[PDB]
This record gives sequence, structure tokens and C-alpha cells, in this order.
Amino acid sequence: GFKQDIATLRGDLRTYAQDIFLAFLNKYPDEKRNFKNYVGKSDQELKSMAKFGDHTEKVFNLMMEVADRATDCVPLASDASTLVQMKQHSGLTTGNFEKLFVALVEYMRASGQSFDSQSWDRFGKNLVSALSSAGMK
Amino acid sequence: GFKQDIATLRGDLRTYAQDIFLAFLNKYPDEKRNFKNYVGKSDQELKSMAKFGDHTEKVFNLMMEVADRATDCVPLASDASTLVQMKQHSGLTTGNFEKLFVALVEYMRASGQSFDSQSWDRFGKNLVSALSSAGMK
Ligand code: HEM
Ligand code: HEM
Ligand SMILES: c1ccc2[nH]nnc2c1
Repeated sequence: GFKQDIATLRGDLRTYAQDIFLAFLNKYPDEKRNFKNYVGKSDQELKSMAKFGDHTEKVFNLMMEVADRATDCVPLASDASTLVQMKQHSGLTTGNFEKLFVALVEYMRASGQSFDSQSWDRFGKNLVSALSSAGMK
Repeated sequence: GFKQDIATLRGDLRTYAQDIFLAFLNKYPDEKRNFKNYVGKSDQELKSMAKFGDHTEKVFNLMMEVADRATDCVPLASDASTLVQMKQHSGLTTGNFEKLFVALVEYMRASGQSFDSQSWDRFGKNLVSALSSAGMK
């Protein structure tokens, strides 16, 4: 279930982080505007750069902490507030997060492994509603 | 304390993992008997070898999970059974693990941060005793 999936992702976090972030950028090419430095590069070109993996790994470490602290796939309000207030997230809206979790669930369903894709879809929806309650437009 | 230290290490895991594992190999150079490929290499040459980067990341990803599942720095018996039975660990004895943790604790004490070094010393001793009970020589 959801708790085991956190362990699966953590066990090979740098690899999963890169693959899931590429699935997001490829599904929603207009989202690369938040990431101007990745424009004009294929998947393999992005992965060869240490900065890409370094950054994504740190992102997914925080995502897994939020997921592990959730109750029944409902994140804590205090974790949603951290995500809203981070300077790096200034001017994001909840739709950016909605799209990230649609891509993440699609990746899990195509992987042919035993992810609890329903729990992740629910986590993404509950994270969007928590971000709005914590002040994100 | 110990739980916060897991969060500290996870926030810069790649760099902490390679640095601690290098501290282990430089304190105990005979431990290269298990890593014949690492002979004749400086730290900066090891860091640019793909499989050094791979073992080391996966060592620390899993070690952080074992730490997180522990109670008062005592690991789960099931976690010890998994570590003993890994086909990659067939040539190992508990002394290989003891030495890793002696190096890890020395690294934390020298860092000048706020690690709970005493807790990591207990965790390494308790992991060793759990590995023995699970079947490691
Ligand atoms: C639960 C979801 C998310 C988490 C856990 C998260 C976490 C983080 C973290 C930890 C960093 C700093 C990483 C580093 O040190 O390099 C970061 C940076 C950033 N995030 Fe997110 N993020 C999330 C969702 C998003 C989304 C949906 C977007 C946009 C589509 C976004 C855009 C950015 C940008 C633009 C940066 C700055 C790039 C940089 O580090 O220079 N994030 N995020
Ligand atoms: C808590 C401590 C440790 C954990 C959690 C751990 C975990 C792992 C993991 C997850 C793997 C698979 C890595 C991969 O192939 O990508 C692995 C392989 C290995 N572990 Fe460990 N390990 C630990 C300690 C050690 C120690 C102390 C030694 C030797 C002194 C050792 C020697 C190996 C060797 C030789 C392999 C296979 C070849 C290699 O990865 O270079 N491990 N270990
Ligand atoms: C994937 C999901 C969230 C992110 N925040 N910065 N970079 C990210 C990549």
C-alpha cells in the first residue's frame, strides 16, 4: 500500500525522482517555463547533468517526508504551509501541483510494479486542497 | 536527536553517503579486500566510478529506512534478516558493519554540527547484535 510505496521510492530515490519528473515535463511541456534551464534537452541529456539529479533527489526527499507524515493520505496543514511559503515556490498555483500528481499516478500505473496508484491519486488531490487552505491560489 | 539526524542526512544524502563511506575506507584500508575495484584510487577517482556512486547511495537510502523503523535505536529483527540474506553480503561478517559505524560516529563528532553521535554509536552496536541473532558470522 501507500506506506510500502514510500519505502519502494526511497530505496532508489535518485532514479525514481528523475524518471517521474521527466514524465511530468514530457506530459505538460508548457510547465517547463518554471524550469527555464532545462529547455532544449532530451531525457538523457538532462540525466547526464549532475545538477538535474541533485535537485530532483532533494525535491523527492521532501515529498516522501510529507507523504510519510500524512494520515490516510491527508497531508498535515503545516507541511502544506511549508510548500506554499518556500521562496522557490513563489507565484506557483495549485494547478502546477495537480499536474505533477496526474503525471506521477500515470507513471506508477505504467510501471508494471505494485504501486497503490489509488492512494497516490488521493494524496495529490488532498495536497491540492491543503495548499489552497494554506494560501496558494 | 536521532530522528532529526535522519532528516539532516536525508536532506544532503548523496554527499553525506560518499563522504562517510570514504571515511570508512580510509580509516580501514584493508576493507578494500571486499571492494577489489576500489584499489589504487583517490577519493575523487572513486566518486567518478558509477558503481561506487551506486552502492553508496543504496547503502545510505536503506540504512536511513532501518534507522527510521527502529525503536530507541534498536532495529527491527526483519530488517536484520534482510541484510544478512542479501546475496551481495555473503562474504561479510559483523566486523565489517562494526567498522562502518565506528567511522560514521567519528565523522559526526568531527563535523561541528549538532548530530547525536551517542545515539548513532548505540544504533551501530544494536544493528551488529541483531545481525548476529539473524545469522551473520
Ligand atoms: C509536493 C511537491 C513538491 C515538493 C516536495 C517540492 C520541493 C522542492 C524542493 C525541496 C526544492 C529545492 C531543491 C534544491 O535544493 O535543489 C524545490 C525547488 C523548486 N520547486 Fe518544488 N516541490 C514540489 C512541487 C513543485 C511544483 C509542482 C513546481 C512547478 C511545476 C515546483 C517548482 C519549483 C521550482 C521552480 C524550484 C526552484 C528550482 C531550483 O531549486 O532552483 N515545485 N521544490
Ligand atoms: C547498514 C549497512 C549497509 C546497508 C544498509 C547496505 C545495503 C546494501 C545495499 C542496498 C546493497 C545493494 C547496492 C547495489 O548493488 O546497488 C548492497 C550491496 C553491497 N554491500 Fe552493502 N549495505 C551495508 C553495509 C555493507 C558493508 C559494511 C559492506 C562491506 C564492508 C558491504 C558490502 C556490500 C557489497 C560488496 C555489496 C555488493 C557490491 C557493491 O555494491 O559494491 N555492505 N549493500
Ligand atoms: C518535480 C516536482 C517538484 C519540483 N520542485 N522543483 N523541481 C521539481 C521537480
